[PDB]
Amino acid sequence: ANGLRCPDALITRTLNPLLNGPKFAVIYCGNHQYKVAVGDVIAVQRLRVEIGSHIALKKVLMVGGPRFTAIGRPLLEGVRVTAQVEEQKRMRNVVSLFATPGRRHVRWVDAPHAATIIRICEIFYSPNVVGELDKYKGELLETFTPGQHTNPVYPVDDGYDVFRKKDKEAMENATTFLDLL
Amino acid sequence: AAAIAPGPYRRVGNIFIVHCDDHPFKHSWEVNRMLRELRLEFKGQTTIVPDIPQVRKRIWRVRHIVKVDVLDLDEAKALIGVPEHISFTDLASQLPPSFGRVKAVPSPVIRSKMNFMKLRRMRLRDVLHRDALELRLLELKRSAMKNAEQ
Amino acid sequence: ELLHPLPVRARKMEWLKRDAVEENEEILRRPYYTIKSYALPPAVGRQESIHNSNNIRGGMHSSHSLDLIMRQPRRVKTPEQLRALRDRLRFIGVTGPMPQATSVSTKSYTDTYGSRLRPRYPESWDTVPPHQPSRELL
Amino acid sequence: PFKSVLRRHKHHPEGLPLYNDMSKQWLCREGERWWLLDARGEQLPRVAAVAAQYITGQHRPDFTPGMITGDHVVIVNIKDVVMVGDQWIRVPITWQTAYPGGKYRIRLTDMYERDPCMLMWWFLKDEVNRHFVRKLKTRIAPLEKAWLYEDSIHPHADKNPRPLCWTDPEVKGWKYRDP
Amino acid sequence: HYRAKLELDRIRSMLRGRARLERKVGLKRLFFLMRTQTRYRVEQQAHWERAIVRKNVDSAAREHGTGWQHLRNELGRQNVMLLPRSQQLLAQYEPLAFRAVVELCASRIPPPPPPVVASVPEESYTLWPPASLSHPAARVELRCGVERVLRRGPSGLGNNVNELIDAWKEFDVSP
Amino acid sequence: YSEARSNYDGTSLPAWPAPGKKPTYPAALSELRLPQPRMRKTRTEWMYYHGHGGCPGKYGPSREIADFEYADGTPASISGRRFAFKHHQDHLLVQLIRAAATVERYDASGLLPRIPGTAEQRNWDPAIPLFLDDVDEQGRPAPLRDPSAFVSDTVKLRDDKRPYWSRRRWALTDKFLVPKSPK
Amino acid sequence: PKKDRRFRVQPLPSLHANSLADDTPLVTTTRTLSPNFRAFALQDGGVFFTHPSHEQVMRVGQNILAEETKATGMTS
Amino acid sequence: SRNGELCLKKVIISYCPSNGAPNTRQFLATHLPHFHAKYPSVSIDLRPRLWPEMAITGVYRDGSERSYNTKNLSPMGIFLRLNNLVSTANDYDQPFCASHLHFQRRSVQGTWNPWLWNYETERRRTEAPQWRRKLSEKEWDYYVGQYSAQMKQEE
Amino acid sequence: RPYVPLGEVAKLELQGDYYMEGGMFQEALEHYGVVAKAYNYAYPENHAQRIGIRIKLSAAFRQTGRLESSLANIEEVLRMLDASTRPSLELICEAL
Amino acid sequence: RYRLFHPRREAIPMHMCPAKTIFPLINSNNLLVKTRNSWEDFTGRKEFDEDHPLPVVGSRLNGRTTQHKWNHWDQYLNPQITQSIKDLTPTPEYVGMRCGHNMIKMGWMKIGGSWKYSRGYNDRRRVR
Amino acid sequence: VNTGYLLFGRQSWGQGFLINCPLRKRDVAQKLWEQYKVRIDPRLIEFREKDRRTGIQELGHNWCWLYLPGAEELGINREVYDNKRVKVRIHVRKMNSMFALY
Amino acid sequence: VTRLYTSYYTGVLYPNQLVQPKQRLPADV
Amino acid sequence: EEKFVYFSPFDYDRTFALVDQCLERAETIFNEIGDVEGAIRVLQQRKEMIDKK
Ligand SMILES: [Mg+2]
Repeated sequence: ANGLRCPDALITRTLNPLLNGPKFAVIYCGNHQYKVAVGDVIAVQRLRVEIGSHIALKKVLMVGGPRFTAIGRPLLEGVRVTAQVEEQKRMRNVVSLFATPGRRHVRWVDAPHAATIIRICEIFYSPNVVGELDKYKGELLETFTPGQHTNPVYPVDDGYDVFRKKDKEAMENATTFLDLL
Repeated sequence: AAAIAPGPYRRVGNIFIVHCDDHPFKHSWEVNRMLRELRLEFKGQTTIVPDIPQVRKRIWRVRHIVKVDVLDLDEAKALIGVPEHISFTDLASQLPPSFGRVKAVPSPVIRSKMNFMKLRRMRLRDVLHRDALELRLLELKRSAMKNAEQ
Repeated sequence: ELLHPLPVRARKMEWLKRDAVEENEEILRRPYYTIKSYALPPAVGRQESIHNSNNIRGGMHSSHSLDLIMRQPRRVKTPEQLRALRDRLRFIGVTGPMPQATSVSTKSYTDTYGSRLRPRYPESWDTVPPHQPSRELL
Repeated sequence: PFKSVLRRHKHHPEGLPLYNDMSKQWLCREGERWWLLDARGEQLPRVAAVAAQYITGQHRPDFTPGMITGDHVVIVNIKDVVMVGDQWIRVPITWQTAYPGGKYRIRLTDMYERDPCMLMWWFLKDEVNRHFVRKLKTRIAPLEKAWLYEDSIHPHADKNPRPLCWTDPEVKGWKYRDP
Repeated sequence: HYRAKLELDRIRSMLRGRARLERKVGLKRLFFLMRTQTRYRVEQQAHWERAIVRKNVDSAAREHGTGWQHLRNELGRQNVMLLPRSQQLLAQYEPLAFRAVVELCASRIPPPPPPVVASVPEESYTLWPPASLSHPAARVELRCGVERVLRRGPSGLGNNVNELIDAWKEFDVSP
Repeated sequence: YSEARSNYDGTSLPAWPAPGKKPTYPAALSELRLPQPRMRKTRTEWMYYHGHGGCPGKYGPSREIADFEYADGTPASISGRRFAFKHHQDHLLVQLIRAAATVERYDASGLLPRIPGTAEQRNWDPAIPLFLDDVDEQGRPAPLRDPSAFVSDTVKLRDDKRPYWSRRRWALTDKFLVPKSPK
Repeated sequence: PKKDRRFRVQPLPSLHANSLADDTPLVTTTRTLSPNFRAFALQDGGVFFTHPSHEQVMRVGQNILAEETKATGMTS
Repeated sequence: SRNGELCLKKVIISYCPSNGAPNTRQFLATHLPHFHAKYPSVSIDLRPRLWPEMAITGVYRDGSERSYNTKNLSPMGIFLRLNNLVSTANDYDQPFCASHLHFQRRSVQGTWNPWLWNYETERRRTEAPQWRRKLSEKEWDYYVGQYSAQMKQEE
Repeated sequence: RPYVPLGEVAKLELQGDYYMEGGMFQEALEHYGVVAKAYNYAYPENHAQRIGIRIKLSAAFRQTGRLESSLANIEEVLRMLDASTRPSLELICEAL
Repeated sequence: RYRLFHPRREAIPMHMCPAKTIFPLINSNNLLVKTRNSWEDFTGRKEFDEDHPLPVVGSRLNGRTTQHKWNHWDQYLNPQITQSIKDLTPTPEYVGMRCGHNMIKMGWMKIGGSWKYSRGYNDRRRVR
Repeated sequence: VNTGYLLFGRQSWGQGFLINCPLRKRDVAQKLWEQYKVRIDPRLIEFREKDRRTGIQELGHNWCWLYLPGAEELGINREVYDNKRVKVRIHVRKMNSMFALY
Repeated sequence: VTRLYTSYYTGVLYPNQLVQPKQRLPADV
Repeated sequence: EEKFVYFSPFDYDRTFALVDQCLERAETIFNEIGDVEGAIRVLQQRKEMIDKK
């Protein structure tokens, strides 16, 4: 939030502290997508709900913290996004005016856009992780260790090319820290 | 077994999933009467039709618009989970004739009075219900007065 | 009047349309039916041998599940088993008498609650029952 | 009216502004970094294209069309710029003065004689004018963020311009299409 | 004819002198303005805006060494289904997350399998009754239902399926 | 909480391999009968493959799933639209079932022909065989005891020019011709 | 008929037809911080990424910058 | 309705008891008590007057007035306008656009800023066979083999 | 109110009276059993949805041949209805 | 590409709707049929519960309605409510005064509309 | 075949007089069937040199050669214009979407 | 023209679709 | 058919349908017991209900 679960213990102890703190969800509502934080307020197209109600958002495309990002293939499970209906109102008029030049006819069409105004309360995530994933050779890594990079990365200079444009060699040889330690 | 599979044999026909890939207003009125009989109005629409010869005669004429895909009825019976022992004849014999836009009728007036008649049948159903009641009640009162006086 | 030439990509797409049409008439020259045995899997002989050679080599297709169903033996292997299942299946909404020589004290739904009455349905987004039963009686 | 009839003019002594030193609501100097673009052996119009992309501020994810937020590109060695094939000779630059005798047709070679760098300015102007025309400020303001030097020597060493690592993906040489 | 004089007359305060003063002129200006903006809003601005969004996503990808042209295709193949507007919101307000998406794309991680045709359970072909009992298929479908009920969130129904299936026996009075 | 289905039953394929093995990938190639063009699949195509329509807003999980429940688990309510869309989904089923039924009836009455396609098509297309019974399609029977030999497809890429670099081969190769613009 | 002024998506390095192969995604990104984004597999079929935070990244940038300017000294 | 409290305070209904145009009286009879029982917090004040303003009016907790014209509007309509009065805080009207959907802008990870990704550089997946390197033995043999093979076929 | 995935149990219920209307009662019984346990847990005392679903449960018992079960259940329905604030007028009707 | 090759089997994906939906119990043997047979027969929204009642927010089919004038059926039922002369409205088959121009070959046009199609009209109006 | 002139009609967009879907050997053989009911193996057809690279593709009058293989045995000489070939005369007419295919 | 309703069709909005309340037993009874 | 629009009372309120089938069942029972006054009382009630509706 019930924390992340895995058949592997080490992976659980490692990734559990990564799920603490503020979170954001990406939400599918009324054929629009919203990027949503804890104290945020959005206007969805009108839902029929009594005001001051307590709502849960079913379609969740993505979750993320300052540390983890959970990318749903098309949808995610286990995510709890609880919001609170605040208002139901028509929004600022968009007037359309339709006049055909030849004909004498003029149509004034009012589009106040019905909307529901939502305030988000909570976001909790409790994923079930199967195992670590090797990115460059697609595989489920059998054993998980935090100590070493799963896919290590190498610098590009053979010297086999003359016309390769040189960046300052400090950006070109730079090694990145081990994060999970 | 390097031999012919010993049967009782069954014959299985096919089914055309037809999808319309071009604006029918680009085309002559013949091609449009065909596209109509394939039940395709606009670009983007999709239909399912039988494989019988008439349908093929139609698809042949519109083949530069429509794209087509085929399912044999086994493949179709799989595509929707349908128990193998249940044919489609009975499945069709079950579902209501009242299903939307029920028929093909010749002009929009006739269509109007077809819907009209549908409603009228409802009214007459509830009316005939009430009248049935009154008839039965009249009977009980007659047998009661006849058995009481006698 | 048309002045500047048709860009290469446009007529590339034109060619593609042509062989979409071709790919149609191949399908239209296939047989109306197919003779299959009772035992063998629904797909045994199939016209897709050339298409399965060309496009199907290693990759997974959209129809993968269905094709998995098609390549395993038919669950109903004999006509007797067929008519042994089929007799046992019942049509509920049917018009006309339904046979009972067995147990008279077993009531169907209709002769319990009458014809005008459906059971009160939970109606939510995910569970949607039919509306207005008295509409469909044509 | 909102915009004034009495205008800043080119003849008027007050003078035209420099948008680098200017302070306006839609101009931001805060988030800018400096680039160093070596045009040695690169095609003129492609260099101009990339440079225009950085100049304009189109290469940042937060780019908003109204806001002008550039980055300063120092384009060095214009003299070594390559123009493929016959093109140095065959590609015209036209303009029309408003007067009798209103056509100047000038070979790229000639502009290059007069200034090598005015060429780079030309194709820059073009690549920016592509999306920004209909308003003056949006045409002129970006261009000042290109610093063109026809050889390796430039004053800007203090900015520490970062080498801009760019390899044109385009295989064919550039082509001239003007209707 | 209705030129909408009465409503637009109230707006005239938004015009400069000649139109704001004289009623007719103002009404012509406003009728023209509104009709033009209507036409633009329906047939054009959609393209301008999605052009902007796309541009932004593109540059945010170019920082990471690719572009719209690859990321579009790969986002489709991974079945990610983030609308372009949302990838922009991610790029600007959530850079690490956007990057994570690009990293999923660039990797070879098998994209999720295609959806499955609903299949017939073998127990449909078991003839019933053989020679106060439930059709085996129906009760299998009840296992399937109940399980999916327990799969959503925590609940006081517990995680054990069996007695939850047999739950009807606690409303039964033993005779 | 949150819902993810690709299916009506909530079931699926085993989304991940066993640890240490190779993954199964989708065919990247567009599905087309000809081997040569070889296009990758489009964004759109991937959307068709993954079981939506071509668009994010129809036929997928992005339709069939509710936007919201209440917080305590009460589900949402039926739109006119939601109901109408259910009727659409059933319109497809009724369509399929009825079509199948028609085929089965037709075959039962023996109206399914043994000759592929129709008469209109057969006379257009020299692919479908002549279904003639007791005679040989082409003349009288071939006796029992290759066009490529004499037919040349050789596409000559460059057109051979006239030898100006030789004085004699210049004059000997002369094409005597006067060019004429059509009138 | 007006000329199109909408913003263009920039041209990208040409793929070699090795991209037609399955299992080889045509996005090629391998960058400095790439190893730091760790992948885990969710039971959904969704994935789960583990990455450094905002200011860890930025502090890495700072280390690299300071380490580039150590030799010559920092300009303004 | 924010964190448990309705933003609507008063509803002002003016009507004439005896004269004409029944719609408001009808409303007061059938539809109003249901509204009162559903939203108790809201003070409803009735203003009988000989020539009634045929508008309904709400008053909000920030001191914001809002009115809906009810002239010869059916009681159902009036009830609806009331239920519109309750459901708004009357605080703002923004358009409904892409730019306006999220009312404020937040970043949980942080905002993109130019120097965030700047010092990342292009990198390679597999280790490079560097041009300038001490050739191993097998290496020497293999290469010199290749050179010699080319030389042989040429010569 | 305590969270229960009411969407799925509702689904389960509608499947239930599809079974009942289709004439196979034992299954409708099992399904209603589940749904009744769920609602029983999800709603407070004497709530309308509870008494509704156990009306249905009663009907399912009755059809199977568990008669005293049906009886007991429907009496629970009634003495529940009495103890309610303002019951649905359709529910008391259906009940008796 | 706008030319998309893929089986059109996907244009109608059936994964969400199997026959289980239209035939609710087909995995048993009994072929009961529940179809929602039109878009016409939709009854309306209905609450799942007493606890979360449907919100009252109006549409233009409600929010715009006038007050009820007594029609002829109401005054027949209960003459008590015929109180004034304005109730005495004539046969309902009287629409009103003639409100527009009947223009030959175009419909009934509107007053202050297009007279572009009136030539025959104006000429008809002045009078083997 | 030689007396017949096979009419073709098709779509042409852009400027110079081109069929946007050029003719291949299979649809020369096709029209041969459709019109004159001449059933031949399409590999016997051959194109002109200029058209071997692009297919047929040009509006108006094209021709291409059909090889009739067997005759020395029927002793066919001087009673035809030549022994092994026939000039198949094609005419392609540009039509809009109404009347065309492809 | 005539409609086949072949594509998906949003239903109409019609008055019978009003949300009708459940009649209740009075409080005291 | 926009003029002839009709909605069966057996649908738009379930209460009347329930009580109707109630009395139908009841009357059957009375016909089996042999009670005439009961049967008539109940039928009359059912009628009065339908035409109230
Ligand atoms: Mg728009």
